[PDB]
Amino acid sequence: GRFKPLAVKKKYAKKMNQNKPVPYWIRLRTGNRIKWNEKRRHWRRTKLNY
Amino acid sequence: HMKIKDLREKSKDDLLKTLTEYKKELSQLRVVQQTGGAETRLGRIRPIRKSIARILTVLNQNERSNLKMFYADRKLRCKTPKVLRTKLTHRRRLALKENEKNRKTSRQMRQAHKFPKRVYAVK
Amino acid sequence: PTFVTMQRKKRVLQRRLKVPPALNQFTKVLDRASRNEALKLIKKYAPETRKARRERLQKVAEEKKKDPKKTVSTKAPLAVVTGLQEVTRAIEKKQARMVVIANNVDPVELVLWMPNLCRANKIPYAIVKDMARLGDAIGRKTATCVALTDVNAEDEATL
Amino acid sequence: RLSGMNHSAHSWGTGRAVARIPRISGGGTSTSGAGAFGNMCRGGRMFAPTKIF
Amino acid sequence: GKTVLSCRKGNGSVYQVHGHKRLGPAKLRILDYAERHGYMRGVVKSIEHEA
Amino acid sequence: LKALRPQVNCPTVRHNMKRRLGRGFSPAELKAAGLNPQYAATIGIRVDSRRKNKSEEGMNVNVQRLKTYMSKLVLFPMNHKKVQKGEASEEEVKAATQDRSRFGDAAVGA
Amino acid sequence: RKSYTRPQFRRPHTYRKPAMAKPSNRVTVESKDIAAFNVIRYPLTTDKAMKKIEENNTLTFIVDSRANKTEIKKAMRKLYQVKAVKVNTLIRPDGLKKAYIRLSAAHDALDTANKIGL
Amino acid sequence: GAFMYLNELWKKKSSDVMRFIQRIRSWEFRHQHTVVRLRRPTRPEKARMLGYKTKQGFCVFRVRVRRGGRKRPVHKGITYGKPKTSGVLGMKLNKNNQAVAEQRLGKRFGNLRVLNSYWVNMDSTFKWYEVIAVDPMCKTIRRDPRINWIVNSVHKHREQRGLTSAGRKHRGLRHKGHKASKLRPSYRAAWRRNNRIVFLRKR
RNA sequence: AGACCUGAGUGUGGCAGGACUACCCGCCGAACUUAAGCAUAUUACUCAGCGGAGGAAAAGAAAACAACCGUGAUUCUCUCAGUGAGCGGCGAGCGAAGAGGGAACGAACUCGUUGCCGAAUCGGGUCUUACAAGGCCUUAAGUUGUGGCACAAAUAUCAU
RNA sequence: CAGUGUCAAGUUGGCAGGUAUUUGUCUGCCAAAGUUAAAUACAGAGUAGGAAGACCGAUAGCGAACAAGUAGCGUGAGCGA
RNA sequence: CACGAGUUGUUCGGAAACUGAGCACAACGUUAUAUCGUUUUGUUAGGAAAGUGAAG
RNA sequence: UAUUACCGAAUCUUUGAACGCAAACGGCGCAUGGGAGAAGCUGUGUCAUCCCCGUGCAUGCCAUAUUCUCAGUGUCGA
Ligand SMILES: [Mg+2]
Ligand SMILES: [Mg+2]
Ligand SMILES: [Mg+2]
Ligand SMILES: [Mg+2]
Ligand SMILES: [Mg+2]
Ligand SMILES: [Mg+2]
Ligand SMILES: [Mg+2]
Ligand SMILES: [Mg+2]
Ligand SMILES: [Mg+2]
Ligand SMILES: [Mg+2]
Ligand SMILES: [Mg+2]
Ligand SMILES: [Mg+2]
Ligand SMILES: [Mg+2]
Ligand SMILES: [Mg+2]
Ligand SMILES: [Mg+2]
Ligand SMILES: [Mg+2]
Ligand SMILES: [Mg+2]
Ligand SMILES: [Mg+2]
Ligand code: NA
Repeated sequence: GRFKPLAVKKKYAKKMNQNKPVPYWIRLRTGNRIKWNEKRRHWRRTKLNY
Repeated sequence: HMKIKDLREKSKDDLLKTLTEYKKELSQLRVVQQTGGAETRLGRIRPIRKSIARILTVLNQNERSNLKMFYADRKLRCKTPKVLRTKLTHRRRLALKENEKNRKTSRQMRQAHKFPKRVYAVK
Repeated sequence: PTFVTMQRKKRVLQRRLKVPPALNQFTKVLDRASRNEALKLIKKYAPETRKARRERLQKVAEEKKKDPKKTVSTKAPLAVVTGLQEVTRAIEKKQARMVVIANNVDPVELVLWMPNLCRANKIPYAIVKDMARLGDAIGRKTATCVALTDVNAEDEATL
Repeated sequence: RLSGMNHSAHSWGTGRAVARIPRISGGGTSTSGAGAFGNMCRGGRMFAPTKIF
Repeated sequence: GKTVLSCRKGNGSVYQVHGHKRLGPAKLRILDYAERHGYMRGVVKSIEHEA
Repeated sequence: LKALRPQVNCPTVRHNMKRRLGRGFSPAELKAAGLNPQYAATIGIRVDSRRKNKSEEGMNVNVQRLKTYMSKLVLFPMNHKKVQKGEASEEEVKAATQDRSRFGDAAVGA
Repeated sequence: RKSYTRPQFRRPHTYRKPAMAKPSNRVTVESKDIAAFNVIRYPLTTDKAMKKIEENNTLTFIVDSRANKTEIKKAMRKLYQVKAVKVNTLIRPDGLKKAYIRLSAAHDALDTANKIGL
Repeated sequence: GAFMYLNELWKKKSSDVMRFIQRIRSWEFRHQHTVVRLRRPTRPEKARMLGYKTKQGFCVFRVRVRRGGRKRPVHKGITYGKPKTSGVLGMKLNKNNQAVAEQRLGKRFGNLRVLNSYWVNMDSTFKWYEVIAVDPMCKTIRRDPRINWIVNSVHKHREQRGLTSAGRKHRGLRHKGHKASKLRPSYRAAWRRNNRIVFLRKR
C-alpha cells in the first residue's frame, strides 16, 4: 500500500532499474559469452519481500 | 583539455576561476545529452571531466603541502591535525622506537665497554 | 556521601573496640609546649633545598677550577636526618640523639616497631601529633619520623 | 579429506518407495533429494580415499 | 515427567497480578515527628472502589 | 664456526668408559690456565660455572686443551693503527683462515 | 558548606572551563561557486513537461535527491536570472528527484527554455 | 634496614595487634566496591618485591573475590550421561582465586598491563588482592630499561593467557624434573608429543 | 587563615572494545563407540562452548639428574619402548623418564633483600640546526624512597 | 592442581633422592619476583613471490574449468544446483 | 513481450512532540565466562547523575 | 597515447567496533566557525525569522593543570 520507508523504496528502485535485457551490441564483442540476462525477475514468479 | 604543466603555474584564484568555467561547460553538455545531440558534441564530455579532475588534484596537493610546511614548526608540531601525520599501521605507531629501545643501564654499558667482542683466528 | 559516612564510622569503631598496647601507645602523645619547641628546633635545622644545594655545588666547582689541588669539603651543612631508611640506620648505629615519630601514619605498620627499637637501643624518642606538621618543619608535605644526631654549640641546652 | 561429504544429508528411511541411501536436504534446486555420500552416488565420496602416509 | 503447574506458577509468566486499573497501595501515613509528638488533622475527600 | 668445548666422562656404569664434549670450561680449569672467564667468553671459549672438578686427571686434560688452544690463537688488534700487548701484526691478518670443522676441534684435536 | 536544608546531599557547583576550537581536521579545498551545479542536474523534455512550459509558466528539472525546496530556489536564482514563486518536488520510482518550478510571471518560461537550449 | 622489621611483622598475622588491624580493615573493605583504585600500596614491601616502583606509570588496584567451591551451572541441578559426571556441588575450579582476581581486573581495564598481585585480607565471605599494573604509553615507562619490556605487544593480556605467577602456580610450573615431565612445556604440548603418529620416509 | 588525608567536577594529551583465529596459550567440557550385556574403565584430559597473542607461540638459566672415572638453562629429532617399568571389574585396554648419537648455540641477564651513599632520579618549560641519555630553570611528582656502587665468572671504597 | 580448616623453619636451616613411620648418616640443589635469539608447529589462516607431480580429466577433480557461495528454497538458524 | 511515459501538499497520513501493556542503555551486582539479573507498587544507582533564568 | 605496467602524491557517497541522541524515521540536538538571504534598515551595502555546509560533543581508564574550582561532626592548626 501507500506506506514504505525511503530506504525500502530505494532498494525497490534499484531492482526496477536492473530488470532489463542485454543491449544488442554486447553480443558482437570479441570473445563474448553473454546471450540472455539470466537474472531477469518477474513480479509473479519470485518475490523480493522487502 | 587543460595541461598539467600549465596548471602547475597558476595561482589559487586563477585555478578556482578555471574550475568554475569548466563546471559550467559540463553542465551545458548535460542538456545536449538530454536533447538528442551530435556525436561530436557528446565526445567532449570525457575530456572536460578529466580536466576538472586535474584542477582539483593540483589544488589539493598544493594545499596539503602548504599545511605540512606550516605545521613543521616546532611550536606547532604537537598540534598537527591527525590527517596530516604519517599513517604507517596502528601497531607500528604504538611500538617502541629505536631510541626508546636500546636503552641500557650504567652497569650494562660499563661491562660492554670493559669486555668487548673480539675478532680472532685459529692457526 | 558514602566516603563521609565511612570515615566517621571508622573513628567510632576504633573507639569502641579493645585496643592492644602496641597500637594504644600511639594515642598518648607529647604535650603542646614540648611539641612546639621540638618542631622549632627541627625547623631551624631543616635540610637544604634544591637551589641551595645547586649554589653550594657551583661555588665548590669554581673553587676547584681556580685550585686544581686542595680539598673541596663537600660535606653539606649539619642538618637533621630524614627518611625512614636513614632514620632506621641512625637508630641502629646509635648516632641519633633524639627521635620524633608521627602518630597517624597509614599503613601503621611502617612505624609500629620504632618505639620498641628506640627502647632497645636506649634512644630518647617522642610521639607527636601530625606527620603534616613534621613535613612542614622539614619543608615537605609529610614526614613519618625525624632524628637529631648533633646540633651546634648554641642549642645544646635546648636539646 | 572433505571431498564428497560437504552436505547435511540424511536417509529418508523405509516406508517410502525409495532406496535407503542418504539424501540431500532442502528444496528449490535440482540437487534436492538426490543421492549422497556413497561411492556409487554422483557427487559422492570415493571408496578408500587416498592418503599422503 | 514434566513440570507441575504449582511449580510453573513461580516463574511469573502469565500468572502475575492484573494491576492496570488498580489505584496505588493502601497505607497509613508516615510515622514522622508530628505523629510522634502532637497530632495531624485531615479531611476525607472521596470514597472509592478498586478492582 | 664453533666455540671450544671441554672433554668430559659419561655417567652411569654402562657408559663409564666413553668420552665426549661437554658444555663449557669450569672456572677452576680457567684459573689453572690463567684466564678471566669474562674475557674467555669473548675469544671463543665456552664457560660453564655449574661443573665441578672431583678428580685431577679430568682437570688436567682440559687445562691442556686450553693451553693448546691459547698457543694457536691469533688475536686481531682493535685499532689497526696501534697494536697492544699480545695481538697479531698485519701479516697474520693477511694469512688468517677459518676453521669450519663440524665440532671446532681443528686445533685441539678430538 | 555550613547549613544544609535538604534531606540529601547533592553535588556542589564548581568552575567549568569551556573547550577550545581545534585546528580543522578537514583540509580539502571546496569551491563555493559550484554548488548550484551539483544541486541542479538537467532539465526534462517529456510531453507533460513541454505542456507545462507554455500554459503554466513552469520548468521541470532533475535535481539532487538530498536537496530541499529552499536551496532549489536559490540555485535557480544563481544559475539563471529568474525568480521562482513555487517549487514542487517528488521522488520517482527509479530513485531520482524531480522538481516542478513556477516562475513569477515577470519572466517567460519559454524564453528561459530557449536560452537553456531545450 | 626497615624492610626486615616490616617483613618480620607481617610474618605474625595471628598476633593480637595484627588481628585488630586486619579486623578494622576487613570491615572497611567490605563496604567498598568490587574494584577500587588506591594511591599507595597497603603493603609497600611486598609490592616492591613483586616489581612495583614509586614512579609515574605504576598503578595499584584492590579486587574482591567470593570464597567457596564452584557450583556446576546445570538447569535444576540435573545432569545426563554416565554417573561419573553427576556431581553438582562438590567439584572445584582448576584455577586459583588470585588468578581469577587478576583476570577480572585485566578484562575491565584494557589500557593497562598487569604485572603481579598479592594477598591483602580475608574474611568469611570475601578475599582481597592488590594488583599492580603499568601504563604502556607513559614516557617514564617507555624509556626505562628495567620495565619497558612490557610495552611489546607479545605481553598484551598475560593474565588472560596464564603467564603471571598465579597462573604458573596452577599450571604446575613450580616443579621440574620427574615431578613435571607430563606438563612441560605445557600439558597440550606433551600430549601432542606423545600421541602424534610418526611416518618416517623409509620404514 | 591555612595545611595534610580521602574523594569529586571541568580543561588538555593519550589508550581499550571490532575483525582474523590454520598453528599456539588459559579455562570449561560430552555422548555415540569398545568391553560381544553394563555402572569403574575406554572414546578423551577429545568434539561443541568462553577468553587471549604472535610471526610463531609456549618454555628457559637448577630448591635439575644421578649414585658414575660422574653430567650441567630451555626446545626439538632418532633411540630408550608397545617396555620381564608401571596403571587396570589386574578385564577390555592404557603407558612414560634418566643415560647414548645428534639439530641449535658468540647465551646470558634484571629487580627485591644485605652493606655503603641519600634526589645524585622523574615529568614540564626554555636554549643549543636537537619534544638530545646535553646545558639553564622549575614544587609539579617523589624521602610511605627515585637513582648509584659491590657481592661465587668476586677480591673489593673512594679518590685525575 | 583446586576449595575450606590449620599454618612453619632460619643456611647449626630448607627442599629432592619413585613403599608408610621414628632415628642417625650421605649426595644434589636453594622455591614462594622478572626478561631472554636459534633449532620446533602451521591438522579447513593471510600478504608478496617462486618450483613441482608415475595425481583428476567435465556424472572426474574443490560445491564452483562458465556474470558460483551465483540462480533457486526456507518466517528463521541455514540449504544450495 | 518491446519501446516510450506517469506519483506535485504551510493545512491529508507520519515525524518533529503524548502516554499504555511493555523493553532494557547507564549504574550496580553476579558469573571461570556478560552473550546474566535488577530497571513504574512515584520511578535508576552505598547514591556527590540539576550547568539555569534573573539580577549585576 | 582513453596504450600498457608499476608506485611514493591525492580523492575516497550512506553505514558498520560506530562513539552527541534516536531509528521499518535518508529524523532531531548543544557549542563554535562560515555561506546564501526577498523582508526591514540604509543601486550598493547591512540583515531578523527560515535554509545550507565544516569542526567538536559516548563510556571507562592512565597522565596532567604557567600549578584550575571544590567537598568531608577524617587528622591538625591560627
Ligand atoms: Mg510491504
Ligand atoms: Mg567428487
Ligand atoms: Mg506487576
Ligand atoms: Mg623431553
Ligand atoms: Mg578482541
Ligand atoms: Mg566413531
Ligand atoms: Mg554389539
Ligand atoms: Mg588416557
Ligand atoms: Mg574446540
Ligand atoms: Mg615468548
Ligand atoms: Mg632501589
Ligand atoms: Mg617468559
Ligand atoms: Mg564438477
Ligand atoms: Mg514486463
Ligand atoms: Mg510531497
Ligand atoms: Mg511501563
Ligand atoms: Mg528510567
Ligand atoms: Mg550513532
Ligand atoms: Na557394549
